[PDB]
Formats: sequence, C-alpha cells, structure tokens
Amino acid sequence: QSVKESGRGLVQPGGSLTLTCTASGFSIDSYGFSWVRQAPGKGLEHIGYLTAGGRAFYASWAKSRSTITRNTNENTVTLKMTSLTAADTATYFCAKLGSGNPVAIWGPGTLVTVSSSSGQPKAPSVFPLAPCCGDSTVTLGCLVKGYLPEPVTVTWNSGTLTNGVRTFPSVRQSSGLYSLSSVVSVTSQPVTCNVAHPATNTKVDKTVAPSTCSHH
Amino acid sequence: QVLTQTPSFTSAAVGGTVTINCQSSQSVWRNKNLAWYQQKPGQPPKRLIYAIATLDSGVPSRFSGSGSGTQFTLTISDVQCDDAATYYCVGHYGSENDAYYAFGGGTEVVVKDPVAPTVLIFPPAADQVATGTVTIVCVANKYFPDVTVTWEVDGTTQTTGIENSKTPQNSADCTYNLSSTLTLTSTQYNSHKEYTCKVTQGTTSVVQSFNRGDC
Amino acid sequence: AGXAGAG
Repeated sequence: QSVKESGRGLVQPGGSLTLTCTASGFSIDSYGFSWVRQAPGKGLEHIGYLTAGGRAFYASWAKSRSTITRNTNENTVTLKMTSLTAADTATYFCAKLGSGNPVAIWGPGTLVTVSSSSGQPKAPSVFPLAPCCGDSTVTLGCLVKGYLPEPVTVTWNSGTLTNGVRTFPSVRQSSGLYSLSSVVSVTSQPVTCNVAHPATNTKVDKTVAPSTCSHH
Repeated sequence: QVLTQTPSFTSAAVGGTVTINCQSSQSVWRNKNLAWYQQKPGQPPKRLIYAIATLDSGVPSRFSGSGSGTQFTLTISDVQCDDAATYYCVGHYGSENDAYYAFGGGTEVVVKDPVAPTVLIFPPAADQVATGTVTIVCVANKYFPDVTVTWEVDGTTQTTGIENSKTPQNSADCTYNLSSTLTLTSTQYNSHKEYTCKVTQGTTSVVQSFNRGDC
Repeated sequence: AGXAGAG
C-alpha cells in the first residue's frame, strides 16, 4: 500500500515530461489514481484521474497536452505532458485521494525542473560550515551549492544525528541552479554530512571540523 | 473555481480555535466525497478527514469536519504547534461517464508562541574562494514571529546576492529557523574585511559578525 | 459507486 513516482527531473521547455507511478503491496488497477501537482509556493492542483475501470479524465487546462495511461502488467500508471513551459516546474504526485472512501495513498512526490536556461544536470559542491577560527557545544553544517535538478538528501552521520538538525528548503539561484544548507547541534564525534543527488547518482561525505582553523 | 476555501490565512495561539470553510459550486459525489488534507512545507499532504466527517488514522480528536451540500467546515480546537500547516479541501465530482477533483486554494494556519532568535554566522570554507565564488551563511535559530535579515559588508548594506530559506514551524515549539546566504565573487570577498548579518524581530536587532582575516 | 466515471 504505497506508490512511488519516478522520471526525468530536468526537462526543457518545448519538451515533454514522463512520470511513472509504481504501486507496491497491491495491484494498481484496484483503485482510481489521480495526478496532482504543486508549483513552488503554490497550491495543489488536480491534473487528471484514471478510474479503477481504466478511463482517464483531465482537468480543462491539462486536457490537450496531457495523457494518463495504465500498465497493469508493470503495476504502473504514467503521466505524459507535452509543450512544456517553465510554468510546469512543480512537484508531481500520484495519489488515490480517498475523498469519500477509507483508502488514501500518496507517493513521496517527484520534483520536475523545467529549464533550458539552467544548464545540464550538475552534482552539488559541498562545503562545511563552522564558526570562525576566533573562538564543546557548537552548531556545524554543510552548504550544498549549485546542483540541478532537485532533490538532494542530507543526513548527518547517516541519520544517527537528530538534535538540532535543520535542513532548509532549497533556493533556485539566479543561475537556475539550486542550493540548500543544513545545520546540526553537536556536543566528541567526527560529524559527517552525507549528501546524495539521485539524478546523477552522486554521493558526497564531508567531515566537518569544529572551526575554520587550519589545524584540525 | 469549483471549491472556494476561506480564509486564505488564519492564526491562533496554542490552545485557540481555528475554522476553515469550503464552498462548492456544485454537489460533491454522493454528497459525500469531500476530504481535508494537511500539508507541511516540503512534505506530501496528509489526509485528515474523508466522507465529510470521518477522521483518518493518526488524526487527533481536536480535528472535526462537518457540512453538507455546498458548504463544508473544518475546525481545530485546542490548536497545537503540530497543527501549523496549510490545509486544503478536496472534492470529487462527476457523472456516470465523467469524473474529476477540485482542490480549494488552501489555508495557511500559523500557531503563535513568541520567541526571540539567536544568530550564528559561518565564514566560507577555505576551499570556496578558489572556485571564484564564496557564500557566507547566517542562521537565525528558533524564533517566532517572522524576522528580517540585513547583510553589511564593511558597513555597506547589501541589496542583492542574498538567498533566504525558512524551515516550517517546529511541531514541538512552533518556532522557525532561517538560513540567509550572501554570495560574492572571490575578488569581492578578498576586497573586504568585516561581514555582518543583522536579524530584526519587530524592534529588537541581533547581530553576528566576523573578519575575513580571522578565519 | 464510490467514484464517478465508472460507466
């Protein structure tokens, strides 16, 4: 009883997006599924619904350039949208909404960046954050700069640090590239921030020294 | 606009009461298929209520749904920090051979408990400067209500180069955290000495500063 | 019918 979205996260205007929703723990023809999207800092908006019986219905704005499809062999439902503009940059969800029935099921979402002015995929440069060399409880962090597309995942000591761990929302920089930062409150351990960029299958591990001093 | 949700923004102290209303331009399927979703920034929405008034799993009793026909209401009593979120009504519509959904525009719910921030500043790592670009990071910890950030470089107020990013209200204490970054070229960074971030909440300012030569 | 469009 879960679904997971997958697909190319960096697309160009004029191109198309293709997003696949794969069901786990049940068969995807047991229920009707919707595609829903959320543009940055905007509300949820319904794209279309594939009924349990297999008919697709589209919102008026999406009708002409969207296609929702089902493959019961692979246990998937698929969204394709053409004639993309930057307005289509958004998080896309497949979901059984459960407006009136006990079962509701949402995927984690998949972040689609539509740009031709942002460049090509790019793995992040990871820089430690530490207080100035001019001085036991200290906040450290890592700046994850200049990646494309979203998302990155940041853990500290592989997730075993949790106290005062704060990972801030990414920001789309003027270059089209993304950046975020993450801080942790530490009190003696080698603290390591683990950064993963799934789109390029890149994993970085940066040990953060307690200060900017060169002697660490 | 099939579903008109009001208000767009509401606010309460811990233990207060919040009401959100949803007006539908036509009846929902079976006069029953209306649900309420809770979304926190950067997370998938969570279903609170379905079939107008049935609570989902993991939903506290202080959430209540009601209504009928074209009018629906969600109320939250004894509001808690974990209830800070954006709320959406979602309706199902159609006939025997047409089907669709509509979301309301959404209601931001802010839960109030005032706390003044502390501020840290992080000089650029040594390996940044060689790239031609350096990003200085200022963090405002654990605060409510919202703050403004000013950057000063040798007393000169910075008017561009800034990126601010805020964590949603903490589910335990209602507070925010803010990340503010100033980005400069390496030439510019090496041309200046004192870097200052000033965080202002109402009238109180908090300041944090470093000198490039010290780090 | 739990949803519309069931035909």
